[PDB]
Amino acid sequence: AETKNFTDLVEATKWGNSLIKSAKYSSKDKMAIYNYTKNSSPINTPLRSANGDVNKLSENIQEQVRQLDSTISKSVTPDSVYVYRLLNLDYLSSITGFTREDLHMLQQTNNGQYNEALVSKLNNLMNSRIYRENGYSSTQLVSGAALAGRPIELKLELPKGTKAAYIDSKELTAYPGQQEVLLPRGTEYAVGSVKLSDNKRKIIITAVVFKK
Repeated sequence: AETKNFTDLVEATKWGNSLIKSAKYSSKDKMAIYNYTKNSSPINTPLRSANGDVNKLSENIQEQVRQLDSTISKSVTPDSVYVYRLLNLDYLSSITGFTREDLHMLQQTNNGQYNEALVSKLNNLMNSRIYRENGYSSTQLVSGAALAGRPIELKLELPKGTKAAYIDSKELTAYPGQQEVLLPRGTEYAVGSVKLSDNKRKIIITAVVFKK
């Protein structure tokens, strides 16, 4: 079936609400998602340190991880869909072969426009590679909704039927209006390409997420 891609806030909300409807969230579900949106670091950092091994976490964080895992599992995407994640350049600081000086030169833009050869290097260094996030992954259906512009847009194709929570409702997120979709911890994506935007003022990394 077709992949969905949203630019209209009203249509993204309509689509997203269909996931919320299907999940039948409990009061605990709501609390877990809201608290995550407020303050993700007490969960994110340990999960990364533990390389995803919940049995290494503190008791309070283990309970929170079992909870958020369960909450997200309550809905799956009803269509294949793209979601977006706007990132600062330090996202690239762990890309093998992309050196600190590459990064330094990258951020030395020409009036906001990025160096095409360096973006070409990035494509050469990231294409066909799988990257994994051991924490949860925060993404949005509408790129830049309620957010300031950033140098990098991670454009992620989610398979139909993969676990995903749409959380842009006022009792679920401390940051309404972002059209946020929350993905399971341990999300993996395989990068297809790294290209410059319209503008050359944005770097777009297009990737495909493995179904979970």
